[PDB]
Amino acid sequence: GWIFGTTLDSKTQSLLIVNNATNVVIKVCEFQFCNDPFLDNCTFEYVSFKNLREFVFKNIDGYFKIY
Amino acid sequence: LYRLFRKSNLKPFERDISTEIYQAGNKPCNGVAGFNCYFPLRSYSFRPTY
Ligand SMILES: *[C@@H]1O[C@H](CO)[C@@H](O)[C@H](O)[C@H]1NC(C)=O
Ligand SMILES: *[C@@H]1O[C@H](CO)[C@@H](O)[C@H](O)[C@H]1NC(C)=O
Ligand SMILES: *[C@@H]1O[C@H](CO)[C@@H](O)[C@H](O)[C@H]1NC(C)=O
Repeated sequence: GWIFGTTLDSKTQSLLIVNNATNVVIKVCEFQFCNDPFLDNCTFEYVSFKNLREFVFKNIDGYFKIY
Repeated sequence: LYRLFRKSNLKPFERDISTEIYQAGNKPCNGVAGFNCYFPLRSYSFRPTY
């Protein structure tokens, strides 16, 4: 996954995308997560060496686009 | 409630939520109201007789 924002310390808004092998969780909640950042307020929420994955993230006009 | 103090002009459709007491300049405040330390959150007190 990826986590976005400006300060990321439960003060202002922070994006979160996590793939948990069944769905794609997208949250904008500011709250903290697992203390070690690894895999074992919500105004917007969206639930859906052999491999090379390419992504492009950009942010224009308040819009987050993912290619 | 409405704003009168901010340190920057917001980009279109932006959602930075911050209701702390803001400085009026370079003087630090540390969350203490006073001179050059003003709250942005004001009200208009909507009455039907205005
Ligand atoms: C993945 O996250 C979604 C959203 O909370 C949840 O419904 C689902 O059960 C999760 N799957 C696993 C395997 O943790
Ligand atoms: C979550 O929402 C409550 C209600 O406004 C707020 O008091 C709290 O600070 C929020 N949590 C954050 C911003 O981490
Ligand atoms: C976005 O956040 C940064 C924090 O590093 C800040 O400096 C910048 O002014 C912010 N942009 C705004 C409020 O448009």
